[PDB]
Amino acid sequence: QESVKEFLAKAKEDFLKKWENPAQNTAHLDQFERIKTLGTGSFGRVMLVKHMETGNHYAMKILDKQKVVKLKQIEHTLNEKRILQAVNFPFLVKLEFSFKDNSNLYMVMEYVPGGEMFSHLRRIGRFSEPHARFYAAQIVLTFEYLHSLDLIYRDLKPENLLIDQQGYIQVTDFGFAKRVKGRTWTLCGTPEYLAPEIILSKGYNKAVDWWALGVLIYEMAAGYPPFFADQPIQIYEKIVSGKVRFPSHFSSDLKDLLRNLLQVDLTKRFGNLKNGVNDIKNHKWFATTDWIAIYQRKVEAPFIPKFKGPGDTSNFDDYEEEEIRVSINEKCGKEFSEF
Amino acid sequence: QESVKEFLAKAKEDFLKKWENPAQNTAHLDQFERIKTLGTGSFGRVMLVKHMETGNHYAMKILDKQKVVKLKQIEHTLNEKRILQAVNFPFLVKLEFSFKDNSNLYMVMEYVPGGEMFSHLRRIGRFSEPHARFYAAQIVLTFEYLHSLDLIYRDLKPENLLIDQQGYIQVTDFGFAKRVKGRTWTLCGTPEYLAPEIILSKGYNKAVDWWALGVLIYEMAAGYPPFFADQPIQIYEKIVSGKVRFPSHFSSDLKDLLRNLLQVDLTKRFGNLKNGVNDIKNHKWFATTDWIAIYQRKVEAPFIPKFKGPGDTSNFDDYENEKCGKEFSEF
Amino acid sequence: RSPLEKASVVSKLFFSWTRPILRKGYRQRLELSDIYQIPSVDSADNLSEKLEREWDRELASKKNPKLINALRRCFFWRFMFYGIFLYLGEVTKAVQPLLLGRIIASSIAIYLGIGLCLLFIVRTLLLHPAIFGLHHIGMQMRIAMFSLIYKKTLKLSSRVLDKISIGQLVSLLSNNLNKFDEGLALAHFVWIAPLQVALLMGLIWELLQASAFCGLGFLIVLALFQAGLGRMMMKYRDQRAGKISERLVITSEMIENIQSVKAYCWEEAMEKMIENLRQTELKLTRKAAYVRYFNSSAFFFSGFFVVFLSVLPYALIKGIILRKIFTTISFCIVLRMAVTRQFPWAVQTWYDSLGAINKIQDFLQKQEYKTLEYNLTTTEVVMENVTAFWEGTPVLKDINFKIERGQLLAVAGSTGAGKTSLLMVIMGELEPSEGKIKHSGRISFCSQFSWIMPGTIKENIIFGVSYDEYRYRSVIKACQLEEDISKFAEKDNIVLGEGGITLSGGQRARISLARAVYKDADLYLLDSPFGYLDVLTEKEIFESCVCKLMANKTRILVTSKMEHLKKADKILILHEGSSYFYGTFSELQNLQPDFSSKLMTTWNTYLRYITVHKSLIFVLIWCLVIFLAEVAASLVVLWLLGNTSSYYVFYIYVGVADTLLAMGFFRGLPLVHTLITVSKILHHKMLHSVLQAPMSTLNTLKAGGILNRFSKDIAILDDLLPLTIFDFIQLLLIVIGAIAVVAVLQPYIFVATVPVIVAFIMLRAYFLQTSQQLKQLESEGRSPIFTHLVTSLKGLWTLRAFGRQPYFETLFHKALNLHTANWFLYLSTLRWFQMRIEMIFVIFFIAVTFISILTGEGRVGIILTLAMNIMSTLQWAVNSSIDVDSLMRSVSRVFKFIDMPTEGGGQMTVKDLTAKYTEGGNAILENISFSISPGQRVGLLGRTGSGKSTLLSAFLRLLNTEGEIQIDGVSWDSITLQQWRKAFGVIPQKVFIFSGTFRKNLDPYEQWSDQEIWKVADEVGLRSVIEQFPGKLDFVLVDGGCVLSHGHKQLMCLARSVLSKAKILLLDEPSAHLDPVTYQIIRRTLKQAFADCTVILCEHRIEAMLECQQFLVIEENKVRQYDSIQKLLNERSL
Ligand SMILES: Nc1ncnc2c1ncn2[C@@H]1O[C@H](COP(=O)(O)OP(=O)(O)NP(=O)(O)O)[C@@H](O)[C@H]1O
Ligand SMILES: [Mg+2]
Ligand SMILES: [Mg+2]
Repeated sequence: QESVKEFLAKAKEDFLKKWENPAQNTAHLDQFERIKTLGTGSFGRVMLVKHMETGNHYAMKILDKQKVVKLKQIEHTLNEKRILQAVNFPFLVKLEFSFKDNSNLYMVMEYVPGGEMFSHLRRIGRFSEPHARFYAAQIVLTFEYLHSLDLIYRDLKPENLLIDQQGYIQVTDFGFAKRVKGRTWTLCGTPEYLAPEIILSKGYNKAVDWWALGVLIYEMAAGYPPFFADQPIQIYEKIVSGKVRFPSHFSSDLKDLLRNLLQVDLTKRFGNLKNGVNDIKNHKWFATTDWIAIYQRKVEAPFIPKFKGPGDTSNFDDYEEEEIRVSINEKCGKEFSEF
Repeated sequence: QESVKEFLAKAKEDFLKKWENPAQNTAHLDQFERIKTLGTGSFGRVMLVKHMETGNHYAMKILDKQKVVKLKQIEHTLNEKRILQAVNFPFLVKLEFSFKDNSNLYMVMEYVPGGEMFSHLRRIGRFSEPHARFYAAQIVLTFEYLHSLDLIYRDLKPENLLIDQQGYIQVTDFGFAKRVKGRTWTLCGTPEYLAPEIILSKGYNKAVDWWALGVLIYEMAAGYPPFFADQPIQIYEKIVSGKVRFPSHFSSDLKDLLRNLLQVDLTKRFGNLKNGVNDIKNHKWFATTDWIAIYQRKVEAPFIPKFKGPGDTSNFDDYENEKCGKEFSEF
Repeated sequence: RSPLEKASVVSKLFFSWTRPILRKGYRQRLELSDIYQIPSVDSADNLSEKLEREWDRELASKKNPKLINALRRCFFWRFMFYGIFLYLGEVTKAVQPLLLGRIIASSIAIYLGIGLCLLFIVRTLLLHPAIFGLHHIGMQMRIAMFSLIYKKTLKLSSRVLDKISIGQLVSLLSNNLNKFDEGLALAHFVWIAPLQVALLMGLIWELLQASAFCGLGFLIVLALFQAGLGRMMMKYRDQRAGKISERLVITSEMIENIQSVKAYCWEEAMEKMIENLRQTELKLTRKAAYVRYFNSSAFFFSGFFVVFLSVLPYALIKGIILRKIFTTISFCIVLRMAVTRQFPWAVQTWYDSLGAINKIQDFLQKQEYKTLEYNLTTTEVVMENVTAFWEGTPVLKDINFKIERGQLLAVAGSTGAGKTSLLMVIMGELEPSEGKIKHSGRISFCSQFSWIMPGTIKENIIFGVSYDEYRYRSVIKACQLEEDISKFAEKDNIVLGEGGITLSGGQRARISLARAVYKDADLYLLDSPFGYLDVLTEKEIFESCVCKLMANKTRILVTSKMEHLKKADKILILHEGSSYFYGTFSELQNLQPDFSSKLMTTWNTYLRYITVHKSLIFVLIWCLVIFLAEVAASLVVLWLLGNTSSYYVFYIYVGVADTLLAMGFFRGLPLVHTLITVSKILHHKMLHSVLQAPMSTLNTLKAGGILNRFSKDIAILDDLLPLTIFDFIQLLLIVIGAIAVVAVLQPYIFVATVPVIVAFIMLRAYFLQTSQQLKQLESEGRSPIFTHLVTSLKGLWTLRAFGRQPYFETLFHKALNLHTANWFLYLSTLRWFQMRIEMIFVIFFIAVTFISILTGEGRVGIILTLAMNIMSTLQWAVNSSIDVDSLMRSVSRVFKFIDMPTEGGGQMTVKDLTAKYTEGGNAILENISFSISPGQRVGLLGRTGSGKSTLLSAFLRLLNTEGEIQIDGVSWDSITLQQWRKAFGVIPQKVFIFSGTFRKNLDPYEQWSDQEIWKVADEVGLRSVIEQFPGKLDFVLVDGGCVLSHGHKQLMCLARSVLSKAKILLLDEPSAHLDPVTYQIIRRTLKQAFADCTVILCEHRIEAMLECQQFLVIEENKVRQYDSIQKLLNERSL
């Protein structure tokens, strides 16, 4: 405690203040480039660009205005736009500004070419015994810091975390989150990280956050997630079943916390009852987990990226294109007053 | 006691006068034969010869002075020579004469027709229990007589024990033996006879001889060493553990005394606590082992060698500027 | 899915689940597939999940691996739930006699009788379900007990796997195979028995308040004496075990050399030696049986004093009503039955459980093998600074091997001289101590020793894979496996059994190569795959797949063949564990051309058991007459007394049925002595019969059955059968005497008792069939689990290579569940039998009680008290009948084994030779004829290598043979075989040597002089061969005469034959068994001394037999004759 609790209080003292002062229309789409496009995204476009004024390489998100309204995911981005605006934590990459246009919006975030570990682990299969811990510690720290902010992440997928030049992983895509206090029935995303209560369709809580990280860790250790089925219905049935077998090569000491993480009993979820993060902070499998020292990021990376320049997208598998010119009318422009 | 102690006192008294007047260069290699090489032994050469002047067959222990200097064993050789030249006990074959040539040195020993008991034990596998006790009694007698002179043999191997025409064992290979009172830090020899105290690289006293004799008895009855391993490091670790399983044929009276003989505690080792050899003498494994009557060696032997003349090598195997002369100044 | 899941509460209480199962079983023979489906909660995969989760949680929790503290969290709630009802029922049974402390006053007692009857129902209800519940808990725990260690089996470190005793794990598994499961019935008895004593002492002080500990001290002293007798019994058993093992070793030696013994005609000496050795063991066994009988009889005898001493103080002090006397008798009966039986059994159960828990907890904690962290991504693998010990001794001398991704590497040197260890270390089987190895990790290996598990060709090829048509076809066609597959009967789906005998060793190697080829991986760690095939086949396999298909990928084949070594991408030759030279093919071939060139249960059975020894009948008559007289005297005493205080105290003599009907100490010892004597007589008869059996039936049975015929059966007959039979007889006599006493009370008892006994007999008969069928099925099925375990032990390295352990886990769980189904079914059937027997007994007791109530105070009290005790005796009697039924199987086997049929000048002439191994088998001769020359040897030539051992055996008629053999005018019929065969001289390839001193080992008949023996041995070259032995001639031939060499053994056999003075001597395989000097000495001795015999030296090589004068050429179904080599070498060989 001591410095840790006071640091959480210092972060909390400023979090709501910027949550109380949203910005709007910080930039226009006239000072960027079209070098490449790292990926498409759920229902939008994204391009790798270079700052015309400064030169700093940065990303440029995009999505159709009608896409927000038609699928009923309009204000879902409205909350996330503010949520990203104030965040201050070493693990994640910040953003500079955003565009406000009559056809689509744009997000000016960092462009770390380190790419998703999903592809590196598809090329690698399974992470080594300490290799997974090296990332999972940052996952624990992120979970603590975010849960302190009175928000539900609802966002933990291998397609949600990227890598930096120094080797630090970083998350993005705040669309799925909700800064919720109390019970709620909202649910979305992919069932690969489905919780039993989420399938059960009841008032959710911050409990499922640990389950998602545990699913992520177990799948990172073996590549194959414990739940795998042809259709979400069969996958949801396996999730309701709650029976799974850990990897044969998996450590039994790691298996203890694995049983703890996926514990179906929502009341007895690991690190949910009274200790909060201390039970995870005391987990045996994280014996070599220097929380504050990894917070200084002095720990050597288990696998560093082979960077070849700021404009290099070698870790990316994209070279494609996309274009648009101009429109005259936004889809529900009255809905877009805080974006 | 009584007569036996009176004889022990006389032996100890005469040993000092013998040690203070050692002989040197008793003969030259000009009155011997070269009929056959009895063996090599250690790092030397052994050959069977016949006295040209007398006719008595006598062994000759040749060894290179360059080997003594290069193997860093020269003082041990001098101590062995003096001790063999001063020894007086019926249990061992005495040394008759010494040769000192510019190429090598020879030592005159008596002809041993009975050969080494190790080969006989390999031919028969396991000796009978009374057959084991028959040799063990004289072994204990000679060891306690060495204790009556305060010397450490530092050598115990199966092949070093010969057999006489009378059937009594014949002692030889006095190389590692030395008359040092107290504790000595030197360590060498056979790993199978390596005590934990010597293995621990500490000062070693006479107490390890009891463990050596116990290992000798146990292996003579068993045919396999109590401590055995593929590598000497594993053999040293097993000896340091000090645990071994007794054979199925092992008698309770013999195995229980072997437990005291092989006790890891050197202070609690049998033959070192308080009485010297009296506790061993009263042991039931020696219930019929006449220590005093064996001084004449009149007991019916368990087995006699098939001697067919001293010139026959049937018991033996059928095989085939001085370096630092200043060091060898008393040979 | 399971029938027991579709069960009502009342149906569950009645345990009627097996009712249709019993209906089928008593009707028709057992069918293994007909077993009901295993319970859902009984799933091994399900239970082991919770067991493992708890074990891991505990292993992480604290610095003490208290496995018991974890399993308590798994079972203690159910254990206490069962124990609550168990203790309640125990309390009810204990207190029930106190309720009898009211009826003695005699109106109102009718309600008391109805309540006492209902107490039986309540107690049975409390008792019966608890046994099944606790036993289900036991079997459930045992399943996971196997499972945890079975999972750990794929976790152990190999460095300790070579050191961990292979038999230690097997013994650990077998020890708790049945003990630990049944060891739960006594579990709560600790929590109850002290409370039982607490209640009983209060009952006694309520009745007495002044005589309480008086009998308690006697009971404690009896327990002390009983416990003390056990140490002496264990000492006697331990003393007997060693001599029994020695006798078994001698018997096994006789079994191995049975044919040579029949040839030598040493059956009488072998039997005499066996009996003489068994005499001392029989004396020890008789002493042990006497001790055991005294200990068992103490429990029955105690009952008299138990009440007598307790009553004597109070009775002398003041008068007491006989009501309290009967009540105290019952209370003391309960107190003794608990004190003498319950406490020690529970203590033993708990101690054994604790020790087993400690052993299991220690076993699982061993250091585990650490898997390599690989398969991520890599280019060409490379090694650097390889150095490590295979256990000091560096198996690698700083070796380094950069293998290109796609290359074909190879190494040569001495076989297994560390190159195999280097391959294992690269594969991750051995942790390198120096340097750093880097590899892709996905790689297969092919151990030199093939590990073929049972299964069809598709199973052996897949080992957890799908059916790939092109890949399987290529593997078959390329590994020389397509032709061998076509050679199979089904040729595609030949399901291999155990042992792998269906295929040749080269076939096993081809299977190994194909199995390696089945999966694509970064490298193929081949280890001399061509090591069992011809050179042409090896070259074909290389050119087709080994050097064509996989060589495009990275490959590392351990090959010392020069021709392939020239084509290798790189070579690595190591000597003394150190690479002398290595590197590129051309560079290594040019750098050292000189090195390159240089290196390159019937009632008849029971009657036969009775009729074995006449003394048994006399002993039985004496015991029966004694029992009848005692019962009659007791009845007379009761009648006279019922129609000064010593007369009242004498009623206690009737009060305890156990002491009243106790088998007198002057009677019981003769029964056990007769049992031991009959067992000895049976052993002698079996030995004599086995000596005479024909070889044709002998070969039909496997030789290991001959060992099993006495290894355990005779032991069971000696130890188990007498004690069980005597206990059953004594209990039955006591029960029958109690019945007669009760019938003497009133003239109505028998009319109801007889239907109860008849129904009990019918129920026992019905239950027996199903019980035996279930027991046999369960015993038969247990073997497959050990078979799978042994297969895993053999294949451990290849399994670790494959990484497909989940399928093996599936198989192990399936087998375990299959055995568990039968086990649970049998246990449930036994529980139903126990419940039904209890119900019958309760009904009979209730009827008798009602009859008595409708009906004199002492008679009523006697009847009630005898009823109050009979239940435990009846239960023990049912258990003893079941035990006798189980034990009778060994006697039946022995009787079947004994019921066997018995076997039935120098010139000679043979004709009409017919022979075969069995009756009408392969015709070894087709009317063959031959003439024996006088004093001249005949060369056994011609079809040498087609089998001459059959003709040699036919020379002694040791096979199923018939024809004509007219030697010296004597025929094969007139002379007894023991006398006819003596003229022949055997020279077997393997010498039979009796383990013992040379005097006995060379002269089993013992009909010669020692001086003549020494003179002949000098003439036979044995005096010097014996001079190196212990002593002179007393040297015992330990380990089958292990000191003697093969040539020395041949010389000994020749000397023994010369001592026998046989007129013939057929030699066989001289140069094959003899070394150079041994063959020379043998030839000199034979040509010198045995020059005067018509020998037959059989040799596969014609050159060895070329010295012979006569020549008998062999051919398929026609043994021709060739008097001279002038035609023999030109026609028979050419
Ligand atoms: N900070 C970043 N720097 C560079 N590329 C990025 C960054 N965040 C995302 N990307 C890339 O943009 C691609 C797709 O855009 P993305 O942000 O994931 O849209 P999305 O709809 O939210 N994805 P998802 O919700 O998981 O289906 C990803 O594959 C990333 O490679
Ligand atoms: Mg997306
Ligand atoms: Mg995304």
